[PDB]
Order: sequence, then structure tokens, then C-alpha cells
Amino acid sequence: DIAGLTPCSESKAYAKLEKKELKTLEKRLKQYEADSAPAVALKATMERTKARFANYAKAGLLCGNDGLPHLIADPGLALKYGHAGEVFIPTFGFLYVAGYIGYVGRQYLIAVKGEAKPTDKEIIIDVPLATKLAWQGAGWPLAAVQELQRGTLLEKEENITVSPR
Amino acid sequence: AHIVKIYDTCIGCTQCVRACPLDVLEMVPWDGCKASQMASAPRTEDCVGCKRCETACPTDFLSVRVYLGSESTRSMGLSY
Amino acid sequence: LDPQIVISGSTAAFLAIGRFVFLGYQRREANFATNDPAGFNIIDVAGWGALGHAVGFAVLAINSLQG
Amino acid sequence: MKDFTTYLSTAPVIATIWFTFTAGLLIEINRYFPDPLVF
Amino acid sequence: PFVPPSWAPSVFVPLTGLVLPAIAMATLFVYIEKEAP
Amino acid sequence: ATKLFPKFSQGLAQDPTTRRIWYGLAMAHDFESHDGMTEENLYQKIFASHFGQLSIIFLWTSGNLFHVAWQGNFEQWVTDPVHIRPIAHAIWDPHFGQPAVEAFTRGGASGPVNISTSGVYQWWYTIGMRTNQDLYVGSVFLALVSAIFLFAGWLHLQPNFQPSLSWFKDAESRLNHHLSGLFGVSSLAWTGHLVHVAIPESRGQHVGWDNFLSVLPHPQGLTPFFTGNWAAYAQSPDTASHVFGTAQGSGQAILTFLGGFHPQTQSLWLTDMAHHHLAIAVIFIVAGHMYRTNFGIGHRMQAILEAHTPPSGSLGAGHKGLFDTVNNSLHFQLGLALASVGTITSLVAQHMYSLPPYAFQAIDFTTQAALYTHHQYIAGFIMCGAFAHGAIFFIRDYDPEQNKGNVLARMLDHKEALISHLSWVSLFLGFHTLGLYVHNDVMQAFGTPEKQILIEPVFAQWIQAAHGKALYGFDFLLSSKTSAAFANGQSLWLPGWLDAINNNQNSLFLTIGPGDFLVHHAIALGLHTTTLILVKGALDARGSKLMPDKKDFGYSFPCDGPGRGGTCDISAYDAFYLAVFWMLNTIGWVTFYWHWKHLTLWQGNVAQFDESSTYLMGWLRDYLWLNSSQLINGYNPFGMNSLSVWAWTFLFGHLIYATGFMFLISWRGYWQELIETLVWAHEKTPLANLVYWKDKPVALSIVQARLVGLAHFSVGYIFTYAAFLIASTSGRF
Amino acid sequence: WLRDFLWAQSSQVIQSYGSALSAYGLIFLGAHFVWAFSLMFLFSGRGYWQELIESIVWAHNKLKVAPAIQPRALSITQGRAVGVAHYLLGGIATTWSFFLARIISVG
Amino acid sequence: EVGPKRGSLVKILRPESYWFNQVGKVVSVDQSGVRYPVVVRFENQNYAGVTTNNYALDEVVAA
Ligand code: CLA
Ligand code: CLA
Ligand code: CLA
Ligand code: CLA
Ligand code: CLA
Ligand code: CLA
Ligand SMILES: CC1=C(/C=C/C(C)=C/C=C/C(C)=C/C=C\C=C(C)\C=C\C=C(C)\C=C\C2=C(C)C[C@@H](O)CC2(C)C)C(C)(C)CCC1
Ligand SMILES: CC1=C(/C=C/C(C)=C/C=C/C(C)=C/C=C/C=C(C)/C=C/C=C(C)/C=C/C2=C(C)CCCC2(C)C)C(C)(C)CCC1
Ligand SMILES: CC1=C(C/C=C(\C)CCC[C@H](C)CCC[C@H](C)CCCC(C)C)C(=O)c2ccccc2C1=O
Ligand SMILES: [Ca+2]
Repeated sequence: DIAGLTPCSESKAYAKLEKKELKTLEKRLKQYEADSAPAVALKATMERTKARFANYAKAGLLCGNDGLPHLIADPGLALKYGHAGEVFIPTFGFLYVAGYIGYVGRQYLIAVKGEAKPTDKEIIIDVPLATKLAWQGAGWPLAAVQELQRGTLLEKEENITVSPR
Repeated sequence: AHIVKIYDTCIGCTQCVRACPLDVLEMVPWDGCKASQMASAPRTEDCVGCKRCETACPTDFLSVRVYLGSESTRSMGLSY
Repeated sequence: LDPQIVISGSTAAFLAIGRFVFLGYQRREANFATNDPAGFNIIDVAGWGALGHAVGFAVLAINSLQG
Repeated sequence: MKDFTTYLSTAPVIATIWFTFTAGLLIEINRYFPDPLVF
Repeated sequence: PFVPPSWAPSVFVPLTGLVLPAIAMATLFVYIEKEAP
Repeated sequence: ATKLFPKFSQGLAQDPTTRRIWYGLAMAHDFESHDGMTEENLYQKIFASHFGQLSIIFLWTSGNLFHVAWQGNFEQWVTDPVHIRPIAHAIWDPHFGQPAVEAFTRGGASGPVNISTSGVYQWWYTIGMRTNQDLYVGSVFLALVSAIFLFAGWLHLQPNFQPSLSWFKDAESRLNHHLSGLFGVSSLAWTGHLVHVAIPESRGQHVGWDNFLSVLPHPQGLTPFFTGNWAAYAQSPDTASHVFGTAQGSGQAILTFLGGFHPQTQSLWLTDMAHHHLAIAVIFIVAGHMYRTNFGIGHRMQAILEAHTPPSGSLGAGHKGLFDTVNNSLHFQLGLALASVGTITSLVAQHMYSLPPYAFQAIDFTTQAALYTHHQYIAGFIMCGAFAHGAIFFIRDYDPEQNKGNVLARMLDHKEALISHLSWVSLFLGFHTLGLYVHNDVMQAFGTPEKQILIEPVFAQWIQAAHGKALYGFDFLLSSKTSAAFANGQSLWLPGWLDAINNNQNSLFLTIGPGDFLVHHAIALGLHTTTLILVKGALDARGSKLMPDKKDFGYSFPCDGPGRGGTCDISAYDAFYLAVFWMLNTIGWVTFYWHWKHLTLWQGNVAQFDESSTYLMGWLRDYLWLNSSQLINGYNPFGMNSLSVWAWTFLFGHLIYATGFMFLISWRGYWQELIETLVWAHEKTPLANLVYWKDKPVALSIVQARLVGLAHFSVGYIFTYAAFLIASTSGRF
Repeated sequence: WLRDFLWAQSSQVIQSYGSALSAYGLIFLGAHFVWAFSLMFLFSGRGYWQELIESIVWAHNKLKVAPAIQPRALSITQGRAVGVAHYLLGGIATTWSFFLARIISVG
Repeated sequence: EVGPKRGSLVKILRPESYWFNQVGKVVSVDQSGVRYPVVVRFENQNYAGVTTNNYALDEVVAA
């Protein structure tokens, strides 16, 4: 559709690749008796291969002349043409998890900083406190906005060290 | 010869003088610090540039500073 | 478009606008003795005159392209 | 026991446990949802 | 037209890359080893 | 005692070791550091040095013209430029064996010769050169030009001819002349050559100093030019059936805007290039009348800069004090020139390959490859030099009090932010660009190529569509036949341009896919990382938290000793040294991409690059391993072929590259102790102890070793790739 | 040596993708990587890294995410030890992948 | 008794100091006329491993 690509569902190269892959697995399945554990394993890989080629096509992925799925990363083209589960949604999923890790770690460092030996709490992890922050990190995005709006997220330049210039 | 300089920040710890492996420094009477003594560099011609004095200097920033300069047989620490 | 007419008119127009309109602004921006009352020296003529020639040739050039 | 739990709270131990947990979680997911290319 | 003879390389290549280098190296080494009056 | 060399530094002249010889050669062009140096003498020395550089360049060009006219086959290549291989020069090696003589005998025989990959044959042919007499005369002229610049160099340094510092500081006058004359008049003179000689030669008419006056460039003469009927000059251009160099299909136009390429030569039209130089010549000549020199009109650069201050205080004092900052800093001036020339050099590489200006250049794959790689590597070194001089500027010329509140001082005030952000970008590109290649390699290894991450370069494809390419179906601007941008230019260049941009056999906007996406992010990784290293060096050149007084030690110093945790490679010079590795890595990636994409296009199977470029095993096996067979077979137990010199050079580069590793990994201390043992051995050896050294033998210095190692590393890098590039392209085509 | 040994016998490791020796191909590339990664430590000095860390520490200070345990560049000796380790690991692993893929295929 | 109070927290103003724009504790102020009488102790060590330094009255400010 976009970029002159073609649905994997209608690509002939996509179909030939699936046959090529299953024919390698079948050429090997022969040297073994039907119930032999080797045979069972090659069969389960063949079933997994058939499901992948079918699942990828059903997801409406586009395929290039190579017969391989290409991912659409433009938010505009992805939303208008049904390709948002390829890069857009993954982006907000990762950003949530990555911010989760960052906000929890920042909250931990801030908590241990007011202790007697912060350095000790960095080599020996205060597990109970760490677990508490780990659970409270689900609402980090709203907490990060509320900190950004109170002006408590950043540090005053006057309190940050710098070189002579 | 390398340029060795002492700064008013000197506290008269004498550590640089004890660390020097070529006797380029010594302690002279002074009135700027509590120790009433300040480091001096009267034999810089024998300095090689090891910078051990700077490693021994505990002030922030260093009170003794070495600037590598013209190279001689003594500056290159050559026994030949 | 008569070549002689286009250029001749173009040069005169720029010389006039530079002698009765932008002379003050240019002088202020500027922050060859001329007996001209507004002190329009020859170098000033060369400048505005050049502008006029360029604009004139441009008009004739595009007109020669017939559109 | 308190000292033993403090040793289990040491950076390397917690890292091994946390990374083993995270790796396991990802492996199991790919074991039940194989070949996940798109959402 | 501005064409050197066939022997040119048979002579120019030897001179430039062997003879001239030796002459250059000789004078250069002398100057460096020379000391200021 | 005090030796004579070097005369510019008594310090070095009083050094009793071998270091004096190395440092005397290494610090000869650093005039500012020479003993008794004054600003005026600094400028006069540079002025004379610049005349010396010009003399060398013109002799280099004269030398090139002479060897082609004396040992090459220009008069044979012109007859058949499609099948005749250009000769660079003859080979006279007495170490050669009879087989090697035969393998190197070619291009019309005439003895062993080297084929030329420089592209001068297509260049001189396009500019009207047709005979060895023409080449010979040009060689003489350029040799004469070299001698004049060498004399001018000598004279402008003699008394009564030594320009004053004020003359060197007359910025407004120098820029007016360089824009109007050096750039504008030169381009105008070139338009005259193209119209009076090159175009007639392309149409089969000889036009030389013998008949140029009795020959009319256009049948209507200059009447159209002075009457304003300029369009007349565009009437009747060469047709698609024009056989270059003959009147067959030849027109009469002198200035056109056809666009695209000549059908047979696959290069740009001479009439389009004549009109190009005429238009840019007019622009430059006008631009050269902007600054005030002596006639009461013009701009004062200081007044311009002083006026550019945002009213909201977003840029502090704006550009206040920058006039004097730039005018008094040659390092600042050199930093800008290198940064500009370096960017322009890369543009030359990108435009010359995509829009070939010389006839029969796009068919010479070897020359196309050589020119792009050569200019991209020279560009990389120049960019590195630009930042190096920016760091030197900050340490030697930057005066904080005279730049208080200005944009320059603001930069220093947020250097941590600038560096930390360049660090973040580099990290992101590195983790993701590497992660996607590795994911793809694992998917290829596990036999699942449909599972690899292949992001389409939609944003670039959208730009290509905008330029006319319809392969992507975006349908907009030049790709849309109902667009205004399409209609307005339909009677001008679009037709020729659209034909070329829609032809998938040239290099005009090649088709791009997921492989091109990954390599482009790799290029972005290299550009940001190399900039991070260079920028960090310039911003921290005057000081850091680890060394707050770095400015008192200068641009290049070994270190500050093992104290404070260790301070190896803390100087700004050390930053440049580290950046060169990243620059070579960047130009390596860019040149690999260009060569592989062209090798596949030239072979006629773009699919190979499209399917193998998405994983690094594909690059190693389908580009490096596969294209190295013929080269490594240049010489073997069964004999040798013309590719023997390249096989020998390929290995020669690997040796120099590895020799650099010794100066880069092993450090002085170890070597100094080894030499001391040798000094004992020489003095204790009978007869040998009779001869002695004038310079006490010592290990190379720390800074010297880093330079010698980087040089060996850089030379092997270039020699190895150059040997592989030429051999792979020439042997395969 | 380069042509008839390295280039000719590398065919097995470079063509192992899609088979059981595919791991040797991945390790062959991964080992070339670790070896090149060692050159960063072997050719550089801690003075440059310490300063770069200073600007990174600034960003962590600005967002109040700077660690109590002060980040420091590796010691000079550690820099040398890390470089040699990755050099030997990468180089020996590369020969390992080349040797095993080659021998198992043409054994 | 010139100088900041002992035990008080002050911010360093010496630009070349590792603790510039950082806060330390006033160990003691030398009433004798020494160039730098304020002894300040810091929790974070400098690159040399030192955690104390002397500063002039002007080089320090209550913070
Ligand atoms: C970050 C770099 C980047 C780049 C290079 C592009 C590039 C592009 N985007 Mg875009 N986009 C981006 C980020 C980017 N986008 C982000 C972060 C978002 C989230 C809001 C979007 C949301 C978006 C939408 C909703 C649309 C595009 C569309 C497009 C294509 C045409 C848009 C245009 O005219 O100019 C380039 C655009 C930008 C430089 C920035 C954002 C795009 C603008 C805001 C959309 C305006 C599109 C406009 C209607 C032109 C298309 C007309 C018609 C075909 C719809 C183009 C190839 C259009 C498209 O082709 O859809 C089929 C479309 O409608 N983008
Ligand atoms: C609380 C943990 C934490 C947080 C919130 C941040 C935040 C940030 N870092 Mg960072 N960093 C961290 C840890 C952290 N870092 C560690 C442990 C290291 C040593 C490897 C680094 C090394 C590092 C570098 C070299 C750089 C940053 C940079 C940055 C900034 C740019 C965004 C970025 O993340 O780049 C990417 C950061 C990384 C890839 C480092 C990954 C660190 C892991 C994933 C965090 C885990 C922390 C800890 C184990 C969790 C403890 C939880 C607790 C309950 C026990 C950003 C503000 C960049 C910057 O300065 O931009 C301005 C930059 O160049 N960091
Ligand atoms: C018409 C007046 C005029 C002209 C023609 C020149 C010309 C020149 N001056 Mg100059 N100058 C002038 C007036 C003039 N000056 C005045 C009035 C002053 C006093 C204020 C000065 C003060 C001055 C100084 C202090 C210096 C010069 C220098 C130079 C030389 C620059 C060297 C160079 O870069 O190569 C030539 C540069 C060009 C040809 C510009 C074009 C570059 C483009 C980017 C290349 C593109 C080419 C094309 C696209 C592709 C080519 C393909 C193929 C042909 C290869 C140059 C030849 C320098 C010098 O002395 O060198 C010896 C220098 O130091 N001048
Ligand atoms: C118009 C261009 C230009 C100009 C006029 C200058 C001018 C200057 N530079 Mg400079 N520079 C430039 C471009 C330029 N540079 C570029 C493009 C780079 C990036 C590579 C650099 C990088 C650079 C650095 C890092 C330094 C300078 C320095 C200097 C100053 C003194 C150094 C010197 O010249 O001593 C003499 C120079 C040499 C003796 C050259 C050294 C030998 C090298 C390794 C070349 C050897 C190659 C070898 C022949 C290969 C053999 C192969 C063969 C066997 C086949 C001087 C004022 C130095 C400085 O700032 O002063 C303190 C310094 O530190 N430059
Ligand atoms: C193949 C060799 C190699 C590699 C891979 C790198 C990589 C890198 N260099 Mg580098 N460099 C090299 C050679 C190399 N260099 C050489 C020879 C020199 C000359 C001495 C330099 C000089 C140099 C300088 C001066 C600088 C860099 C910088 C960087 C970083 C730039 C930011 C980035 O891209 O983040 C991307 C991150 C990666 C590519 C690493 C991938 C993540 C790993 C592999 C995943 C973890 C694997 C697994 C989970 C755990 C493995 C360990 C195991 C024992 C548990 C980057 C990581 C800059 C920097 O420091 O960044 C701020 C910089 O300042 N380099
Ligand atoms: C390919 C790279 C390379 C090369 C060629 C060498 C070569 C050498 N290393 Mg070395 N080394 C290297 C990399 C390299 N190393 C690296 C990366 C490291 C870091 C670990 C080291 C660390 C190291 C140490 C610690 C030591 C050496 C030592 C030596 C020397 C051993 C004695 C010897 O064999 O003398 C003979 C010379 C050769 C075998 C070189 C062959 C050159 C050819 C055959 C000669 C051709 C000459 C030619 C015709 C001249 C005319 C040219 C023309 C232009 C005029 C030797 C010259 C040892 C030493 O100092 O010597 C005792 C020593 O202790 N190396
Ligand atoms: C809260 C949080 C943290 C974050 C802290 C801070 C201050 C982060 C700073 C963010 C800043 C200053 C961002 C500045 C500019 C960002 C810009 C201009 C955004 C660019 C994004 C663009 C253009 C979008 C691109 C696309 C979208 C729509 C999504 C995908 O489809 C992919 C793509 C590229 C097409 C801490 C502490 C690191 C801890 C953790 C949690
Ligand atoms: C005095 C007076 C008067 C007036 C008079 C007059 C009449 C004046 C005028 C004068 C003039 C009459 C002026 C003019 C000028 C012009 C010029 C100065 C021009 C120039 C040109 C140019 C510069 C051109 C260039 C170019 C070429 C060459 C080529 C193409 C392109 C172009 C066109 C661009 C009056 C009565 C009012 C009053 C009283 C007195
Ligand atoms: C890159 C490099 C560095 C920088 C290298 C560093 C800082 C090593 C980085 C080690 C880790 C990544 C730092 C943090 C380790 C944490 C324990 C990781 C925790 C993160 C969780 C996910 C576990 C030097 O310090 C150096 C010194 C001397 C010569 C060369 C070099 C050199 O090349
Ligand atoms: Ca002719």
C-alpha cells in the first residue's frame, strides 16, 4: 500500500518464503521415525512457522519485494492505514515501562539520600523501601507532571557545581 | 627546565618537599598560614616533571603546580 | 518592450526613489563632493543607477522568454 | 539470619535475582506468545 | 611537443627516488647535527 | 651544546636528545609559538606560506597534465571513451619481473602503465581538451603560474613589499573582492570558456587561441544580450541524438535550463552548466558590493553584528564583541573556513556522483567510487581540523572580558547541557542501531528472515516523491501532475529532471528501503559521536572539574600526571586524536554504504543489497568477503595479474595499520627503559663504542607517540580501503 | 595465509546462518565486536572519560538523580586491564568460532 | 570571632574548587590573620580523595 509495498497476505515472495522454510524442516523430519522425539520437535516448529506466517499476514503487515514485513513508523500513515501496532503503540508501551524504572530509581535515590549513609544504601539495597516504590511507580506519569508543575523536579543552577569556564 | 610554582593556598604541609625525588623543593618561614611555613622551589633545574609533589599536595586546588617546559639531560632524567 | 525604453525608465525610477525617498534613510543607516542640494554624490548615482539597470534587464529578460 | 538477609540485599545478589525474574518473565511470555512482532 | 626522450624514466626515476634523496638526506643530517655558533 | 636546528625555538635547540629533531619538524608551522613572534610578522609569514601552497598546487596540476599528455592515451580515449581505459602514467620499475611488465602493459600497450581513477580524462574532455598539444600547453601555463606564486611569495616578504597588519585586518575590503572577483569574475570567465570553447568542442567545432576571435559563439552574436532578447540564446539546444564531440544532433543554444542529463554522456548539459556559472557569477559580483571600503556606501560588519541582539535577552549581548573576536583570531577564522570547506567537500561528493558533470563519468565505476571516497575522507579530516582550531581558538585567543554576555560566552555557560545532550543522542542511536542489526542477524541465523525489524525510510521516500520519484506513490509536488510546482516548471527543467529522477539506472535519488534506514542511523551515530568528542574537547579546552587551569598548559600537553585519580589524554589535542578514530569509522561506514549500493546497482541486482544490508553478516560476507576474491588473487602460486600492486598494497595497509597499534597500545616508559639498555650495550661493545651519537637516543614523547600511532593507523586505513575499492570495482567491471 | 587460510576457510562460519552452526556465525561477529570494543579502552585515557562523566553527572544533578556513590572513570591500570581482557576474549573467541564451524562442517 | 559559626553549613564560591556551588560544614575559622581561615568539611571526596579544604571568608556564604 504505502511506499509501493504490498500486503504480506497478497505477496507471492511471502508465500514462497513460508514454503521454503517448511521444506527445510520437512527434509529433516524424514530421517526420523514418526513418534521419535526428534520428529515431534520438528513438527512443533513447523506448526509454529505456519502460525507465524498466518498471524503476521492477519495483522495486516506490508511486505517489500523481498517478501518480508516492513514496519510503518510515521504516526500519520500508521493511524490512517491500520499500522499503529507496529511502532506507535509499542512506543507508548516502552515509554511507560522506561519512565517507570527511572521514576522509581529517582524516588529511591532521593529517599536514601536523607539517611545516615546513602552510599551504604546503594551497595546494600533497602529491599522493603525498594519494593514499596516499585509498586507506587504505576502512577509515575501523573506524579512526574505534578512535580514538573510544582517546580520540584529540577535543581536550582545555584546549587549545581560547574567548571571555571 | 620545567616551571614549578607555589601558590598562597600553600598550608605548609611539607608533603610536596617529602615527595620530591630530586630535591627541587624546601620549606621557608612564612606568615600567610597557621604552619608559619610555605613551600619554595629553588632547584627547579633538577625537576624532571614526575608531578609527585602535585599528587602529595592536599589543597583544592593544588598549591604546587608543575608546567613541563624545555627538556635537558636533567629534565629527561638521563643517566647517559 | 523597447530595450531603450525599459532600461531608461528603470534607471530614472531608482535614481528618483533614491534621491527623494530613501536618501534620508540610507544616510541615517550610513550613520566625492556634490553640488546637489540633497548631497546626492556620484557614488550614490552609480548605486541606484546600477539597481535600475539590473531591474530593467530582468524585465526585458523575462519578457523575452514571452511570459 | 539478619546479616544473611543483609547479604542477600547486596547489589550483585539483588541484580542476579531481579535480572533472573525479568529474564524469566520475558522468556515465559515468548513461550506462551511466540514470534511477537506487532501489537 | 614538450616530450622527454624514452630514456627519461631510465634516468629521471633513478635520480629522483635514490640519488636526490641521498643528497637531500646528507645536507639535512649535517644541518641538524650542526650546533649554533 | 646549542644546535642550530630548530632556529625558531632556542628551547628545542638546547635539547640534547633526539626529541629536538622530532619537535623541530612538528612545531615548524606553529608560528605563534616561534621565538620573537609578532602579530604583523605572523600575518606576513602566513601570507608568504599561502603563496607557497598555491605554487605547489599549480605544479601538481601541471605535473598531472604533462604525464597524461606524455605517457597516456588521451587522443585514443577521446575516440572511444566507453571501452578505452585512461592511463595515469608509465611504470619504470627495475625490480619488476618479465610477467609483471606484461600484466601492467595495457591501454594501447606502450609498456607497463597505471590506469587513471582520478577522472581528469572525462573532466578535460568535457571542458574541450581534445589533443596532447592542448594538454602540453596547459601544463606549461600552470607551471608558469606556479613560478609566479612562488616569486610573489618571495617578494611579498621582502622590504617595501611587506603588507602591514592593518592591510591584513581590512575585512570589508577583502570580502568584497573575494566575492565579486575571486568568485564572481572567475565564474563569469569560466562561462566564457564554456560558451566560446567547451560547447563548440562538444558540437565538433575546434575553437582555440588560433581562431577564437574569428569564431562566433552564437549565430546572432551579442545583439540578443544587449537588446535583452536573452531567450534567443536558449533557442535550438543539442537534441537527444547529439553524438558528443560532433555536429550530429548538435544545436546552437549557449545557455539553457533543460535539466536532467545528456542522453549519450549521461552527464549534465554544458549549456545548463554555462547558464549556471553565468547566474552565480552575477549573484557573486553583486554580493561583492555589500561592505563599505572607501566610497561612503556599504555595511560595517561590526555595526551589523552589534545590531543582532534579540530584544528579549534570549541571546544575552547577542553578537556584541564578535567582530573583534573573529577579526583578531586566525584560529577562529581557520575554524570557520575548515568547517565550511569540509561541508562543501562532502556536498561535492554527494552531487558529483548523483548529478555527474563530466561525460562518460558515470560509466567509469572505478573513477566514480574513487572520487566519492577520496572527497568524503578529505572532508572528514577537514571537519576534524575545524573543531581542533575552535578548541585552539578558545585556549589561545578567547578573551572572556571582551566577550562578556555574548553568544560565544553563553555557549561556555551551558557546555555541560550541550555535551550531556550529545551524549544522550549518541547513546540512543548506538543502542538502537546496533540492537536492530543484532536482532536481524539472530533472526537470519535462526532461519527466520520474516521476523527481522525492517523500518521503512518513509520520511526520506516522501522527500524523494516530492522531488518527482513516483515509485512510492505519495503523489505530491513534482510527483503530482496536477500540482502547481509541477505545472510552473513544466516548460523549464522538470521534463529532463523527471525523466532522470524516474530512471532507476542512474544514481539520481536511488531507491531506498529498510537497509538504507539502518545505515543512515549508523551515519547519524558517527556524526553525533565524533561531534560529541570534538565539541567536548573545545568546551573543556580551557578547563574542567578535574583540571580547572587547563588553559595554562596549552592545547597539546602529555597529561597532568597520575594524581587526582589519573589524567591521561585530558588535553583538547587528546580529544581531537580520539575523534579521528570516530571520523575514520564514520567515513568508513558512509563509503562502505555508497560502494555496496553502487556495486549491486552496477551488477544489476539491487535485491542483494536490499536483502543482505539488513544484517551485519550480510555486510561481512556479501560485501567484504565476496568482493575480495579477485584482489587477494592479484598474485598467487600460479602467477600474478595487473591487480598484483593492489593485492600487495592491500596487505601493505594492514601492516601499517597494525604497526600503529604498537605506538597506540604500548606507552613510553617501557620503551625508554629498553633504549637505556641499548645505550649501555653500544658503550660496552668494543669498536662500536668508537662511534658515538650527537643526539642522546630517547623514547618518543607521549603526545608524539599518539600522533605517530594515529598516522600509521590512518595511513593503513586509507591504503587498505583504496586498494580494496579500486580492485573490486575495476576487476568486477 | 590471508587468502588460502583466513578468506577460504571462513566460508563455513560466514555461511552458517539457517543451520546448527549459526551460533558460531553469531559468535564470530560478536567476537569481532568485543575485540574492536577493547580498542576504545586501549587507545584512550581516563582524563577524557572523567570530564565527559562530569557533564553527564551535571544532567543527573539537574534532575536530582545523581548517585551518592560518585561516578569515576576507571583507573589507568583498570583501563589497561579491561582493554587486554576484551582484546583476548574477542580475538580468541573469533578464532574459536572460525575453527569449530570450519572443522565440524568439513570434519 | 570573625568568620561563619562552627558546625554551620556554607556553600563554596571558589571557582577552581571541587565543591564549587556545593555545601560543607564549618570545622573552624582561624581568628589569626591567615589568608584562608575557614576550614570546611565535605561528605563527597574530591578527585584526590580529600574531604576538607581552607577558604577565605569571602569564598564562603551561609547556605
Ligand atoms: C518526527 C518527524 C516526522 C516526519 C519527517 C513526518 C513526515 C510526514 N508526516 Mg508526520 N507526524 C509526526 C512526525 C513526522 N512526520 C508526529 C510526531 C506525529 C504525531 C502527531 C505525526 C502525525 C502525522 C499526521 C496526522 C500526518 C502525518 C503525515 C506526514 C506526511 C505528510 C505530512 C507533511 O505534509 O509534512 C510532514 C509532517 C511533519 C514534518 C510533522 C507532523 C505531520 C503533520 C503535522 C501532519 C500534516 C499532514 C498534512 C495533512 C499533509 C498531508 C495531506 C493529506 C495527504 C492528509 C509526511 C511524510 C500526514 C500523512 O501523510 O498522513 C497520511 C498526516 O496526515 N504525520
Ligand atoms: C535512577 C536511575 C537513573 C536515572 C533516573 C537516570 C536518568 C538519566 N540518565 Mg542515567 N545512568 C544510570 C542511572 C540512571 N539514569 C546508571 C546506573 C548509569 C551507569 C551506567 C547511568 C549512566 C548514564 C549515562 C552515560 C548517561 C545517562 C544519561 C541520563 C539522562 C538521559 C536519559 C537517559 O536515561 O539516558 C540513558 C541512561 C542509561 C542508558 C543508563 C541505564 C541505567 C539503568 C537502566 C537504570 C537503573 C538504575 C538502578 C539500577 C535502579 C535502582 C532502583 C532502586 C529501586 C534500587 C537521564 C536524566 C545520559 C545523559 O546524561 O543525558 C543527558 C547519559 O549520557 N545515564
Ligand atoms: C579581484 C581581487 C582579488 C582576487 C581575485 C583575489 C584572489 C585571491 N586572494 Mg586576495 N585580497 C584582495 C583581493 C583579491 N584577492 C584584496 C583587495 C585584499 C586586501 C583586503 C586581499 C587580501 C588577501 C589575503 C590576506 C589573502 C588573499 C588570498 C587570495 C587567494 C586565495 C587562495 C585560494 O583560496 O585559492 C582560490 C580561491 C578561489 C578560486 C575561490 C573559489 C573556491 C570555490 C569554493 C571552489 C569551487 C570551484 C568549482 C565549484 C569546482 C571546480 C572544479 C574543477 C575546476 C577543479 C586568491 C587567489 C590569500 C593568499 O594570499 O593566498 C596566496 C590570502 O592570504 N587575499
Ligand atoms: C588550511 C588548513 C590548516 C592550517 C593552515 C593549519 C595550521 C596549523 N595547525 Mg592544523 N589541522 C588541519 C588544518 C590546518 N591546520 C586539519 C584539516 C586538521 C585535521 C587533521 C588539523 C589538525 C591539527 C592538530 C591536531 C594540530 C594542528 C596544529 C596546527 C598549527 C601548527 C601545527 C603545524 O602545522 O606543525 C607541523 C605539522 C606537521 C609536521 C604535520 C605532522 C605530520 C602528519 C602526521 C602528516 C604525516 C602523514 C604522512 C606523510 C603519511 C605518509 C604516507 C606515505 C608513506 C604513503 C598550525 C598553525 C597544531 C597546533 O594547534 O599547534 C599547537 C595541532 O595540535 N592542526
Ligand atoms: C567496536 C568498537 C567500539 C564500540 C562498539 C564503541 C562504542 C561507543 N563509543 Mg567508542 N571508540 C572506539 C571504539 C568503539 N566504540 C575506539 C577504537 C576509539 C578510539 C580510542 C573510541 C573512542 C570513543 C570516544 C572518545 C567516545 C566513544 C564513545 C562511544 C559510545 C557512544 C554512544 C553510543 O553509541 O551508545 C551506544 C551503546 C552501545 C553501542 C553499547 C551496546 C550495549 C551493550 C553491548 C549491551 C550489553 C550487553 C549485555 C547485556 C552485557 C554484556 C556484558 C556481560 C559481561 C554481562 C559507544 C557505546 C563516546 C561515549 O563515551 O559516549 C558518551 C565517546 O566519548 N568512543
Ligand atoms: C604489524 C604491527 C607490528 C609490527 C610490525 C611490530 C614489530 C616489532 N615489534 Mg611490536 N607490537 C605491536 C605491533 C607490531 N610490532 C602491538 C600492537 C603491540 C602492543 C602489544 C606491540 C608491542 C611490542 C613490544 C612490547 C615490543 C615489540 C617489539 C617489536 C620488534 C621486535 C624485534 C624485531 O623483530 O625487529 C625486526 C623488525 C621487523 C621484524 C619488522 C619487519 C619490517 C620489514 C621486514 C623490513 C622492511 C624494511 C624496508 C625494506 C625498509 C625500506 C623502506 C623504504 C621506504 C626505504 C619489531 C620490529 C619488541 C621490541 O621493541 O624489539 C625488541 C618489544 O619489546 N612490540
Ligand atoms: C519523568 C521521567 C524522567 C524524564 C525527565 C526529563 C526532564 C526528560 C526531558 C525531556 C525533554 C526536555 C524533551 C525535549 C524535547 C522533546 C521533544 C521535542 C520530543 C520529540 C519526540 C518526537 C518528535 C516524536 C517522535 C515519534 C512519536 C510520535 C512516537 C513514535 O511513533 C516514534 C516517532 C519518532 C515517529 C526521568 C527523570 C528521566 C526518569 C524517568 C521518568
Ligand atoms: C545632476 C542634476 C540632474 C540629473 C541629471 C541626470 C540625468 C542624472 C542621471 C545619471 C545616470 C544616467 C545614472 C545612471 C546610472 C546607471 C548605472 C550606473 C548602470 C549600471 C549597470 C549595471 C551595474 C549592470 C550590470 C549587469 C551587466 C553588466 C550584465 C547583465 C546583468 C546586469 C544588468 C546586472 C537634475 C536635472 C535632476 C537636477 C539638476 C542637476
Ligand atoms: C569507556 C572508557 C571508560 C568509561 C568506562 C566506564 C565508566 C565503565 C562503565 C561500567 C558500568 C557500565 C558503569 C556502571 C555499572 C553499574 C553497576 C551498572 C548498573 C546498571 C544496572 C542495569 C545493573 C574509562 O573510564 C576509561 C578509563 C581509562 C582508559 C579508557 C577508558 C574507556 O575507554
Ligand atoms: Ca580544440
